[PDB]
Amino acid sequence: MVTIRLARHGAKKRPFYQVVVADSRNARNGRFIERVGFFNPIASEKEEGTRLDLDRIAHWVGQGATISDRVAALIKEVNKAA
Amino acid sequence: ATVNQLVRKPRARKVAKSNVPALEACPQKRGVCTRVYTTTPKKPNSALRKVCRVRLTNGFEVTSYIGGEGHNLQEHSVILIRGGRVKDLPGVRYHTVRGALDCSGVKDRKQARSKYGVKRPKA
Amino acid sequence: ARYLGPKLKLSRREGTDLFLKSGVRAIDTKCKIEQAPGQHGARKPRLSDYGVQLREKQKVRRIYGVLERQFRNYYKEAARLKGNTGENLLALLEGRLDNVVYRMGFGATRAEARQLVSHKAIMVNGRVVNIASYQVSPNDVVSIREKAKKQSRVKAALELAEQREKPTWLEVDAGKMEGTFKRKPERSDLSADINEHLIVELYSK
Amino acid sequence: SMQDPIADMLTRIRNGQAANKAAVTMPSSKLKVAIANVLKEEGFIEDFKVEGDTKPELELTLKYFQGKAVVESIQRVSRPGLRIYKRKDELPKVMAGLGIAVVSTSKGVMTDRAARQAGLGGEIICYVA
Amino acid sequence: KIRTLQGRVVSDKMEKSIVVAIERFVKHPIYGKFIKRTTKLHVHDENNECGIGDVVEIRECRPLSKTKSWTLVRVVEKAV
Amino acid sequence: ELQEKLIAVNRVSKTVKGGRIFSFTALTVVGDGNGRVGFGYGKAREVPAAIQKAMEKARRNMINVALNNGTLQHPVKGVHTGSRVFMQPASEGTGIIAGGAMRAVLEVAGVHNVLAKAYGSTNPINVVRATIDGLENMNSPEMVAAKRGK
RNA sequence: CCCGCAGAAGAAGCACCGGCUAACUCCGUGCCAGCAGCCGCGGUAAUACGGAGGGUGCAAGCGUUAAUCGGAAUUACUGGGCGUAAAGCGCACGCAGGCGGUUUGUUAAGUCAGAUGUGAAAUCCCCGGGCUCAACCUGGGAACUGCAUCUGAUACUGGCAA
RNA sequence: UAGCUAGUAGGUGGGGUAACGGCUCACCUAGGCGACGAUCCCUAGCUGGUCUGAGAGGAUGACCAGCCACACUGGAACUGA
Ligand SMILES: [Mg+2]
Ligand SMILES: [Mg+2]
Ligand SMILES: [Mg+2]
Ligand SMILES: [Mg+2]
Ligand SMILES: [Mg+2]
Ligand SMILES: [Mg+2]
Ligand SMILES: [Mg+2]
Ligand SMILES: [Mg+2]
Ligand SMILES: [Mg+2]
Ligand SMILES: [Mg+2]
Ligand SMILES: [Mg+2]
Ligand SMILES: [Mg+2]
Ligand SMILES: [Mg+2]
Ligand SMILES: [Mg+2]
Ligand SMILES: [Mg+2]
Ligand SMILES: [Mg+2]
Repeated sequence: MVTIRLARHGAKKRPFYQVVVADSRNARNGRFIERVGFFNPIASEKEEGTRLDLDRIAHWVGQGATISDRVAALIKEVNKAA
Repeated sequence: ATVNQLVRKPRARKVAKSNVPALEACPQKRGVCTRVYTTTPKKPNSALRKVCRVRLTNGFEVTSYIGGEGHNLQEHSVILIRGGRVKDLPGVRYHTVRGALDCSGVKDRKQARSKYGVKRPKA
Repeated sequence: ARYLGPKLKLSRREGTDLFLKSGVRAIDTKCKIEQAPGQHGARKPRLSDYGVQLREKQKVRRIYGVLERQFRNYYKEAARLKGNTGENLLALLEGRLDNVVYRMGFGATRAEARQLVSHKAIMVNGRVVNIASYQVSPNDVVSIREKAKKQSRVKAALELAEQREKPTWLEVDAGKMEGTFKRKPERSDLSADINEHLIVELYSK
Repeated sequence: SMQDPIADMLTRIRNGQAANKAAVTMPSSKLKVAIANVLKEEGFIEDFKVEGDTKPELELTLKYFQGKAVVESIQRVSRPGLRIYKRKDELPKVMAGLGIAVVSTSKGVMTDRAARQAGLGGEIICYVA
Repeated sequence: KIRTLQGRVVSDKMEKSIVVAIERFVKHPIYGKFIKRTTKLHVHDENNECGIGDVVEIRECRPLSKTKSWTLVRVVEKAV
Repeated sequence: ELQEKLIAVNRVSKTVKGGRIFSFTALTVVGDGNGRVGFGYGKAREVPAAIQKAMEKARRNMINVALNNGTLQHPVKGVHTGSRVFMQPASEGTGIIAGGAMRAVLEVAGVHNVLAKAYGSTNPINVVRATIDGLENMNSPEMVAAKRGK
């Protein structure tokens, strides 16, 4: 089944995840269906750090995708509306 | 000339015959000293140039130059050779890495020691 | 990485003061400058276009105490950036911290000014920056760390700093030993005796 | 052989011109004309003239400004051996802009300034300057 | 029609084993001159009806044989 | 704005009963920096004698060139003997990039921002020259309308 | 990452200097020993061998070899040549092939226009953002010069007609 | 290397596969390919892209990603979505 998860395109000791929709069987940083956000866990308090096109994530889940454990947290950490 | 012509038979780029079959593009090759000659150079020059015919790891037998002043290399010595002709000695197209394998470095050299393979003398 | 060698020798070969003993005395002499950079310096270097073209960039280089690799990369950056390649090059060369430290008087010569940088005796917008090539941008604010303030060097430093024509693109205290890179120096600031277009040519072919 | 008249035009001109020849004539055709047009309308010749009926005869009046000829260079570009076609964005400009390039389009034989403004492109018959 | 092809017959002499030539001009990718690059296609035509020399209109179907993926649609002209 | 430079200086031999008698040649360029350039040759049994004798020849034998700002209007081709040259306006990046030899004529002649290149034989006497003629033939970015207009 | 501690304390090498090519002298040697990317250096004053002093270039690298493209317009499509330098078949006829005068009609394949879809992300490039700088990381554009479908335009080319 | 081809090319029916299909069979037709380079021989995983070049090009296919293919060699199928 398709899933939404974090690819780790970071850089030794300073990760920076892409969040993607893809065939759950493929490699973490492998073939994917569409990108749907990102997640800098070293965002720093300055500005940005977890942009996340919700209305797509919505589409796929609607089409049966599962979500990660971490991503799930990000969606319920983005709050959702504000 | 003609467009048609080029169409039928495209322009072809001549391929590059190497000047040093150190086989397969290799930085250098190991080999064993078949003979340790010393012959004399071509037209203008006149000398007793040291060389050595060398059976290479890859089968090629090749005559290689021995750079420097004085060397201890005899039959059966195992050496390393690199690209580098010697115009004077037609036929010679490779040099021998002084201070490699059984090849000694040049005795006493002070200038340009890394060529000729000489340790930084205990200053 | 740092030149490190007898430094007047340089100016002598370049034929001009590169301000590397900068400190006290001026208009050299008490040195020998000019007529014998070596054992054949007495001789006239009737020299190629390549030679003149070489020594110019060499001069500029010996000046900011930059080695070839970095200098090349300056040049490349310059060229990338729109504007007169040669001017941009000069710009970049000034944006160097170490330079904008000697240039605010905090250091006798750029060499000294740099020792300060590497010895964590400077702070941009508050924070310590100890890397000589830290590029400094408009409105920046380079101060001396409280720790070791008005200590030896930095005094006389800020002193004859005023003997010098004295900048314009940067306003600078002297009590606090802070100061503000106000704007990127224009062509017309600095120069006269330096010929970009040559050292653009050297690196063109 | 006759095979490429349009070059023959371009040439009978180029030549006569270099021969400070007043006029110059040749077998005519729908096509020769449309170009003789652009050539006049862009002021590289005085005026043309087609005098016949069964065996038409294009005739061009040449120009000379200073002492020179006005047409400083006239070359084919497309040709039977090798046709050239350019899209609008890929149309060529002669002498940076001075002088012109004759291009035939689905809306007739016009200059490059022209076809460019017309937003289209076609076969680039010849260059002139 | 989701596209169609024209092309001249070339070979009619076989129980529905019709083969049609298709002729395009194409800019030489290297020397700019335009040349004729032909295509042959094995096309089905139930109850054999076209004839050598016929121009014909053609459409791409599924496999009617290791060779055939095209049935004909219409005929155009004859007795060349 | 005197502005002059020599491009090449060369030795040549004559050969007589008593041996080779040698001599030098000079190839120069002079321009005002605002159009107008000329080259001179002039040879002489010694070097300064030759370069001088050249600079002079170059003072006359000077043509002028319809610039357009610090650059050229349209791209131009030039060609004399074995030398065949080509140069282009170049909406000045910085500009002035060419084979020191026609950079010379370019530089002095006042063009400020071209890119140029020499094909065929790099023989100076014939490139600096294919380049002069090259600029010469180049026509006025408006006296093309003079040409036409009518 | 931050603070204290000691003492310049533990930290400079490699190639080159006849021309091309930035950098010159002495001593040894004497067509020897040897150098050499190319030219070419060595037989008594060698800036070219080897050593030294001096210098030039690069720097935790520096040289040598190997390897691709560049300069090479030296396979020339852009962009070349064949009287005498490499190059016109000893001559002709001619199949395929290429090319083909001039007019009108028609066709719309070539050609041209527009629209739509597609051209994975990364990479490259532009403007930013984050690691003391940088390399590195990252936002967003731009670009992917292509391909296909549809509809159009008919001057040129191709087809059909006369 | 100038000719190649008998399941060969097509048809009809039976069988077969998850599926169209000479996939297979039987029978019939005599076709199918080919100088716009088949056949034969030599070499080779393809691409995104990578280096170089002003471009056009040239050269290349490590590291990252996409596709294919292989799992001591040859041949087989079983289980199973
Ligand atoms: Mg370094
Ligand atoms: Mg020199
Ligand atoms: Mg040496
Ligand atoms: Mg001596
Ligand atoms: Mg080339
Ligand atoms: Mg040639
Ligand atoms: Mg001949
Ligand atoms: Mg003949
Ligand atoms: Mg016609
Ligand atoms: Mg992409
Ligand atoms: Mg930053
Ligand atoms: Mg027609
Ligand atoms: Mg069946
Ligand atoms: Mg090129
Ligand atoms: Mg197996
Ligand atoms: Mg099963």
